[PDB]
Amino acid sequence: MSHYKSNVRDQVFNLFEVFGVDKVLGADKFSDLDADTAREMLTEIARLAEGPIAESFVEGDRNPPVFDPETHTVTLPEGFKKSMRALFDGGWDKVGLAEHLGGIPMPRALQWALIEHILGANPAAYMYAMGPGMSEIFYNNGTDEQKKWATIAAERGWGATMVLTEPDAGSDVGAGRTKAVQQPDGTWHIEGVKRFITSADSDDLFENIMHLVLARPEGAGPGTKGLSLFFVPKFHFDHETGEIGERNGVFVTNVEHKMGLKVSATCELSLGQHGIPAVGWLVGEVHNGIAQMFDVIEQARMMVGTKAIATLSTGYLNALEYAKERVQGADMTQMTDKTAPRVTITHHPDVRRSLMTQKAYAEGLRAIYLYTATFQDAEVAQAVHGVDGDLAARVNDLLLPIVKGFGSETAYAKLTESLQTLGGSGFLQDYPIEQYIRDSKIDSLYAGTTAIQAQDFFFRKIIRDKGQALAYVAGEIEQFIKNGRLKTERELLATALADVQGMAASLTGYLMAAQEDAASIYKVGLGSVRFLMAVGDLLSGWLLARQAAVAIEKLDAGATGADKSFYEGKIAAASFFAKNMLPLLTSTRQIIENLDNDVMELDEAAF
Amino acid sequence: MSHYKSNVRDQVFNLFEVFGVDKVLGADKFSDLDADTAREMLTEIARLAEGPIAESFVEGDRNPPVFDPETHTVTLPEGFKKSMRALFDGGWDKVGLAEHLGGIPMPRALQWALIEHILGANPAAYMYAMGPGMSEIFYNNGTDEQKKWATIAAERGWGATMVLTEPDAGSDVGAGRTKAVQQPDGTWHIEGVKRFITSADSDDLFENIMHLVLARPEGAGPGTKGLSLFFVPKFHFDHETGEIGERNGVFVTNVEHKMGLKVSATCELSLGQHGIPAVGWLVGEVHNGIAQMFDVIEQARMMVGTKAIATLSTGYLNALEYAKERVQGADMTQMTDKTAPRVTITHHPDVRRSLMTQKAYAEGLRAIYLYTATFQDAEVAQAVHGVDGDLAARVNDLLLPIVKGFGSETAYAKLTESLQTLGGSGFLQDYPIEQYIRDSKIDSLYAGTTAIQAQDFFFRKIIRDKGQALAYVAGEIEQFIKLKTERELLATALADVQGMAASLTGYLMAAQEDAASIYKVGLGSVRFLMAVGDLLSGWLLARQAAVAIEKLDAGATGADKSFYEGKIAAASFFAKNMLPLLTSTRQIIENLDNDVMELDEAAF
Ligand SMILES: Cc1cc2nc3c(=O)[nH]c(=O)nc-3n(C[C@H](O)[C@H](O)[C@H](O)COP(=O)(O)OP(=O)(O)OC[C@H]3O[C@@H](n4cnc5c(N)ncnc54)[C@H](O)[C@@H]3O)c2cc1C
Ligand SMILES: Cc1cc2nc3c(=O)[nH]c(=O)nc-3n(C[C@H](O)[C@H](O)[C@H](O)COP(=O)(O)OP(=O)(O)OC[C@H]3O[C@@H](n4cnc5c(N)ncnc54)[C@H](O)[C@@H]3O)c2cc1C
Repeated sequence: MSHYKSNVRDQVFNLFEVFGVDKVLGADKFSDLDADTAREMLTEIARLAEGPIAESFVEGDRNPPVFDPETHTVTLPEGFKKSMRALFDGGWDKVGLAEHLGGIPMPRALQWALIEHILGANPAAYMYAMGPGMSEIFYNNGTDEQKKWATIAAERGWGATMVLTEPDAGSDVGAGRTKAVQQPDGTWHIEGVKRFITSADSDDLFENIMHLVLARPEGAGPGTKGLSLFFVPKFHFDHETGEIGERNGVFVTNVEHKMGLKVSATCELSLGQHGIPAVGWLVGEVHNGIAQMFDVIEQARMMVGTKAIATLSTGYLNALEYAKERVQGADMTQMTDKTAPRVTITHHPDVRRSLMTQKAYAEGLRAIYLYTATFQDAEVAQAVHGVDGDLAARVNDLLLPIVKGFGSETAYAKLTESLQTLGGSGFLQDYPIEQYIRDSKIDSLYAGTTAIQAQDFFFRKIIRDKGQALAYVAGEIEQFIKNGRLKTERELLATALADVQGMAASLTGYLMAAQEDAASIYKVGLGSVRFLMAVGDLLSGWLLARQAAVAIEKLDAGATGADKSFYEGKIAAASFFAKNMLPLLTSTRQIIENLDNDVMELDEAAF
Repeated sequence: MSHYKSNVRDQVFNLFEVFGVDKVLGADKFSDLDADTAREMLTEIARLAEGPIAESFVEGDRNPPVFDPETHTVTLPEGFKKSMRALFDGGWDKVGLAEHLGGIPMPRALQWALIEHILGANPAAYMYAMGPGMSEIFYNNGTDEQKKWATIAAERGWGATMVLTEPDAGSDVGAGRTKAVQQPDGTWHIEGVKRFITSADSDDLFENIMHLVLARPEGAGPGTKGLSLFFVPKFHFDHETGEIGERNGVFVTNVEHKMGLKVSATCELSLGQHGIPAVGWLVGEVHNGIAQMFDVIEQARMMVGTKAIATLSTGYLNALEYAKERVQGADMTQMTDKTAPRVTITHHPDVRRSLMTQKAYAEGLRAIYLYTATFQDAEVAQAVHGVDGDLAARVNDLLLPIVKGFGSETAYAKLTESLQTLGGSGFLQDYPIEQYIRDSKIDSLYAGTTAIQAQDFFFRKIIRDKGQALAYVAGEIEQFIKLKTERELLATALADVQGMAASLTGYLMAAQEDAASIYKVGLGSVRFLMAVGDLLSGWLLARQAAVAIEKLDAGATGADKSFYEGKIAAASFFAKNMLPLLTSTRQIIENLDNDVMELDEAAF
């Protein structure tokens, strides 16, 4: 079914009219890619997403993969594999890949806009297709000889996995017990059982799979510092030609039954447990595991956040299309009259409230991840923001937990409004929104839970950063607030910005107080997620207000037709968000300012 | 054990230590039911729920019902039918049923506490068991001759359905096109196609099904007031002996594929479309359909709210059990130390925040539906609250959309915390939370959407009521206010809710001169309903904490003491972390404008 509804219009609005990413197209790194070609690419992949890729969305959930425990392999439904081949045949598993690996150079902001369509149409299909992007990470961290293997893996389209989690080491990656035994010739034998590994087998989609495995070398120290990263291929291969050889000793031994995202095989992975060594090669031939793996984690966190946002967007557009056609009830101005005309439900206030809530968050979230991506290239950050490379890296690092944590939590919550808009029909599998909800629930968990996002945000991206990136962003919001038709929105933003600054000061204060009373640190934990969500709301309202300022300029200049309607919606979204979402941060600030440890002192038996 | 984790302790605490429902036990209608027996009943049905009822919770979802087009019937999984037999064999489908239909007289507050356990363990099992209760409603509204059939239906345990919805008439009940044609012999032939009918077929669970069908007699008016209610049995039967006769012309034509609650067969139901007439009997031989039907609707709305609350409770207790045993991470006071000992995750602040949020809403919601139920018996309301019958009915009517709307929305939202507590494992079908979420999503839709609940609440239960029930409840909150910090926070919340009510009232009355003003009522209606729910939750938790303080001062020990300590902590947490948000919501409601209504549809 054609469940997927795309929004290239909003993407191009952000990329060119708001952020001006076209400034760098046709110049330096992107010398061979112009704005017209970028638009055509977005339109092409959106068309592919709405057609062949979206067409197996239902099939993958209703006819999910089947595991053969004796072969340690998974069979995927044929319709989904056809969608994968459509993706490969169009070169879309090589989006933004380095030119020397066969890719088309482009800014990250354009790359994630392209990927959004796959994540909206069939997110597991993009996940299976992340191999080449992970081969590039292996390339960047590898020896000269390992770079040769990475080039083969990328050219041949091998799949890949990130292998961290164990039954007793999920959020606490440093507790992992999977071990690496050094061999005389410099290779390693990996031994352990890992859990919840995405794409650990993928039927016959690929020639090979590159497992990137965190493991502790024998006798290494404890914690994350003692971990190393290893290249562990499913098949041994000829390192010069790429010709596939003997099966390596790394076998899927279970596939989980999940709430959603069912077509993505989520696997228990056994290394060196079946009498065959799991041979691994030390990435870069250095012991720097968690640093190397965080290149992979950051990409995964960006993908998950963008996935949540893509899913909410098509959720909203499905609900909108339904509301426009569903006739139910009289206009509320006519409710007493038992003979009044029945109207389409977009006429009802609560439906317009729901739809505008969906719209504002979906479009605010789209702006967030594209804004985040403009700091992922130094050249783009310099051209559009005027910030140097170091600050740009700090700002991207600050925004990733917002994209991931705030994005995942918001999308799942607002999809509830999408389903509600359909009434009783929303509970039916006939419509895609119940699957959107199930497929999206994992986004608050995979690649680090929301709580982990919030702790990374505060401790690493603000405190350890000495507030530099946060002060930059705050300065940009302040400058927008300074400098008629958006006065009330700017006043509401000024209050929200002050609220967030108050929150940051309070949590910082609790951290300082921990010098004297260690228990005071618990208050940082108690408030960390609410703080992360508040910054997300602040950024959403700010970027929506920036969009409204651009929309006002285009309307003043004489926009007509569909363009005019688009711009009018941007003004309404920014105003609605500022008046209905931002004021809550004031109460949240007061709640955070009054946190106490009563709930930490309570006996566990009292719960 | 099973997926289902019950909480009789909290139920008894509410029923006896907080509301004092035991005052009426052993007296008048409840002469034969004492406190000890009520508690034993709760314990016994909780065991039934945790045992045979919960046993098929997974099976019903993984092996869902099948529609057979060769016979126009639905087949149910054997394990679930075994659970249903355990329910009937125990005499539980006659809980709160009138004594003359074979029931055990009891306060409604006890009845719903008992039903909570079935709704938490396998809610579709209660829905299939709603037959006798709907037969009683037929009895009460029926003629003397019909009362005899209703007695047969109840005694034989026939299934029953509520038949309102059509493809173009869901929320708008009055737009239905199903028609009724009177026959020479005084019966009626019903013709129409109805949608989203729960329990429309039930395999071989019952010997008959009573369909209660809204239909428009030919020549009748256009609105809901033009509707009449008809008794339409699946099988004809002997009106004196109950012997089952020929098939009546009412057939299921499909079974919907749903996100959850899969073992409850939700079907399109066609009347008089398969070659033979769907014979119906005018209920009470009077044309008063929507009024008769809302007896059934009120019961359904109480059921849905209690279902949502029951599901959140077992979701919370599953998450708590998991958190107590899951070891992950060092204590936050030892973040820096990578050599530090690993702890169970109840040690982590965000987990305790999550668990206390689940606890406070689950227990606050249980208090709300039990509180609501104390107004559903005149003698209980008199005994425990000192309120006459008329005010009690108005207060119950005021609270029903909160139980349903606030309960359904809150339960689904907070189950998100329950699943989150499990980490990645929460996403697995190996644990029950993911099914709880899917089964719960329907609660905001079935028996009136949240928006319909909010409109009923404001327009019918407050405005048309001239604010009397609301004034009563506000007066009880103000009396408790007059636990110092909690009472101060409750005073702010009460004032916030009163400000909200005044603002929405202004928008409604201003619609006389400016029609579009009414839209601001719709814009704020749901947020107002949820705010009142938060206020009631905070107030009732504070009342529980006040009782808990008294019991602790009197020397409570051991598990009792732990329980009482938890109530104090939940009341304080709720007042400090949930109630203040109502202040921002009031100011938002006070500044509602119609920009979103004036926007071109094309701009969305
Ligand atoms: C599984 C299931 C079980 C059910 N069981 C029963 C049952 O046994 N019998 C039965 O008769 N019904 C049953 N229902 C139907 C249910 O009771 C509701 O009447 C119906 O589901 C809601 O109407 P709809 O589905 O057509 O949605 P719609 O009426 O089309 O509502 C669509 C959207 O519009 C909104 N909307 C509609 N009118 C207004 C308005 N005036 N103001 C504001 N917003 C408005 C709604 O809130 C919703 O967001 C069931 C539903 C399902 C899915
Ligand atoms: C479908 C799926 C796909 C996945 N894909 C991948 C993948 O490809 N590769 C991979 O390596 N991993 C993967 N994971 C694993 C995933 O990253 C972990 O499940 C997740 O990060 C948390 O680990 P856990 O499940 O053990 O939860 P736990 O770590 O046990 O967490 C349980 C709860 O405790 C909380 N908690 C734990 N520690 C703390 C703390 N210090 N402070 C506060 N709260 C805390 C959490 O927030 C959560 O609420 C996947 C998971 C799933 C379910």
